[PDB]
Amino acid sequence: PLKLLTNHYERCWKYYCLPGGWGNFGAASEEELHLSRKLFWGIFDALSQKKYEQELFKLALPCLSAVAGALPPDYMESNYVSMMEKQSSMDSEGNFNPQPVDTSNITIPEKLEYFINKYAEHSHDKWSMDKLANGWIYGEIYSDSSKVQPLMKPYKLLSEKEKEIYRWPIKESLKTMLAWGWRIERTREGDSMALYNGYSPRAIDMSNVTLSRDLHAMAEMMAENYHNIWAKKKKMELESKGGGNHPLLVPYDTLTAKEKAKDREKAQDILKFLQINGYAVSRGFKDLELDTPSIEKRFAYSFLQQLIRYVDEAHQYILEFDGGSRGKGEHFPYEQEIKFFAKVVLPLIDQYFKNHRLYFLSAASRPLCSGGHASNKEKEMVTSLFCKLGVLVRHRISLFGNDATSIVNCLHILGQTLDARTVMKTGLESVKSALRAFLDNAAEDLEKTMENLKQGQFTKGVTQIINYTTVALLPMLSSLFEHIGQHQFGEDLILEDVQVSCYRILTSLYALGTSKSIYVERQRSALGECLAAFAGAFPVAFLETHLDKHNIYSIYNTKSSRERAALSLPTNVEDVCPNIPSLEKLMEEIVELAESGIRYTQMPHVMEVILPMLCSYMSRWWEHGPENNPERAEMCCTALNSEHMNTLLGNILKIIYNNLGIDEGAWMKRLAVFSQPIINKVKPQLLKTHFLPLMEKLKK
Amino acid sequence: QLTEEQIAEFKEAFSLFDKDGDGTITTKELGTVMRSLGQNPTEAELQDMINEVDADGNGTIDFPEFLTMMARKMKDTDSEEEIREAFRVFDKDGNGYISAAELRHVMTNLGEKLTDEEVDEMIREADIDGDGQVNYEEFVQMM
Ligand SMILES: [Ca+2]
Ligand SMILES: [Ca+2]
Ligand SMILES: [Ca+2]
Ligand SMILES: [Ca+2]
Repeated sequence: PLKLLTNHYERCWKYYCLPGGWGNFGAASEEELHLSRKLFWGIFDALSQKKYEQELFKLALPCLSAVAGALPPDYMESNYVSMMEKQSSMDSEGNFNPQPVDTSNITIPEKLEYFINKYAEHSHDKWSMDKLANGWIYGEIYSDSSKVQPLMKPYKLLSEKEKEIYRWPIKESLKTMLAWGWRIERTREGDSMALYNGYSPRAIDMSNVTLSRDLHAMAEMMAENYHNIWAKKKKMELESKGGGNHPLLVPYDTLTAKEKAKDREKAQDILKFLQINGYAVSRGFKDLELDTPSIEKRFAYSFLQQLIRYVDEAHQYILEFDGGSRGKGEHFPYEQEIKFFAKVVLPLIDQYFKNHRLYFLSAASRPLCSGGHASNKEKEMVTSLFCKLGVLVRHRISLFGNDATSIVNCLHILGQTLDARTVMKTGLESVKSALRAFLDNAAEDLEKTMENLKQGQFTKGVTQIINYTTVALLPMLSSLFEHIGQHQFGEDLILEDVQVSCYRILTSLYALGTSKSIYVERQRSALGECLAAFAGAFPVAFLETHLDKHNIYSIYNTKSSRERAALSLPTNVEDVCPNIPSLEKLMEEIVELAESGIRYTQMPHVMEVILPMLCSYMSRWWEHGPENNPERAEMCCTALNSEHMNTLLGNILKIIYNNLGIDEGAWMKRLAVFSQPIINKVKPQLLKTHFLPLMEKLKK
Repeated sequence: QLTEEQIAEFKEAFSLFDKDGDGTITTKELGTVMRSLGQNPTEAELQDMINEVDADGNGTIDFPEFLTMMARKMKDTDSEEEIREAFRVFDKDGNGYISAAELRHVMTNLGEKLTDEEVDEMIREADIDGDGQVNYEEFVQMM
């Protein structure tokens, strides 16, 4: 069943997630959605409190991921529940307990007696027509040989006990649905009609009557009840007989159409006769209220609290393991919980946030206008989970069974899924402070890595944590900057004291890019791409301050003079970002690299890093410069011209022509890969008449 | 004696011939692989093949029986040599780094019909280093 559920929920995911679903097939009836939610939660809890079996845990995780993907993250948890669920019917012993509903306590109201009598007359009439069609004729004595029956008299001349035989099924059929609560009323139409008021019986050819579609469902349930009743007293006959299992004892669902035919027919005939009398039947329950605005009932909400506190005791268990590391016994009952964590929680996070990338980013902003609204406090707790995962992965590489790569993967895609709604309008102060304590702690962690690498260059714990830093932390923060840049959330997400932390991280990365070692060689890509992010598409103007004093967003201008002089705020841009060279310096450096063209053997990291930088701040401001809007000039953070990209791109592809001669490059392919976005943003018909060398140098 | 990773490598190889996943390779199940590789084995030959390896005599090879014959073959370092050999024949460019440009030739070489733009999109995660060109280092991690 695990594999069956996985395959079904992977193949038919659109049927559940998309409001339209499959065009031909349709969409769920919300009952399938309730069943899927119950299955997901049951499997998740059972796996949580289940002992680790490798095969079972490797088959259960795909099922959970598929069910989570199929379930809409904005799913509506109905307060309405099901009618007396038949869980005990499919019990382990016997496989079928046919318990019916009890109707002894309930009593039928009096006004229904006219309906009861009329339907009894109708049943007697069809009875007579059937067997004077078979050939039975009224006689005074009951003889089987001559097929004559004294009971062939009209309903009025029938004896009282003869009327009761029709009445009994009628009143039980009414009481089973009255005790179920279904409201039966009768209109002013029937009331007017009731006021209006050998026999030849002529019953209504009721076959032409048809029911409403809800009425078909109601007839189905009441037929299932009738079959449960029959199976119940049949089963009692079976234990009285001590065997002889009836082939039709199988449940209603297992029954076939031919077997269901008579029971259904009884359902339709009784309901259609009720309609033809004009009695109005309806559902037994009043809809009380639907609490749509409530985030509590959100599936993503429930999933996130589950994930949130699971990571919570995971982190405090890791604290307990750190405290017991002073001891001798590392074996604990929590091995089950940590394998559960590393094998389910992280992969489930990854698959869920891959499948629902759009949901948590845009709360029905414009993609998928049908829905996809992610709640705002759901957004802030997504950010809180981001922070807490970042803190948990801090200094636990040995405890992780080489799954730290998976943790970094989940963490960076979650960073991509991060969105800034909460920070713009409303965000919990504790969550804000916690996650940006995460940011600054990453800052001084990278710092203490640089000082310990400068104190002792030899490369244990400090070495593995330096590898952790250069593998996770810098690519992580760079992907953070990437998604903020692509979403244009920078200039308003990174307003206050965050820009101080960003100058700190910036200076740290800058000393990293000026320093060289084997770890720096390993992190060449991370350094290049983060500094990239920085220096042609990045939110702040860290190079050009000369026009930043006029920027309204500018840090010093946003926070006046009082607190700036008071706090650890260095009172000058060059003071807060000292080791950073200016634009004049960092672009005369680019031009001198151009006419120089150093061999890759002497000064490699410069031409391996220096171009993508220019690629992700420089064109933040190629769109943002005056070349796009003559108004709002001198309000801009910096001034940067399409001719400036023309010069710098001429520079870069000329030094690429110089590049192709030095061992043909995996890293000049670094710059090429990161430059297709740059040159694609570049206005193409500049690229024509300037691309002439690149095709002969490229087919070389 | 065999490395646990080499056990896992023999796991996936064992399941490669065991499509139905029951842990037993029947003569016909083995025969499908041989015909897929172009060779036409007689039914009698296939029985002779499995019988030599089937110590139990059930007629279908189990994994413990599969390991014993694995040990009987001196495949001590041939696995990565084949992986290295795959890397060089895959790099028809001969640069020591396989480029997405040659990826369009090799997709036709195997016969796979996976679309090329997705192949480049997968090669952006296959290249965790990112080179835009797969080396032996990025080859082994992929394998
Ligand atoms: Ca098999
Ligand atoms: Ca065998
Ligand atoms: Ca090559
Ligand atoms: Ca690579």
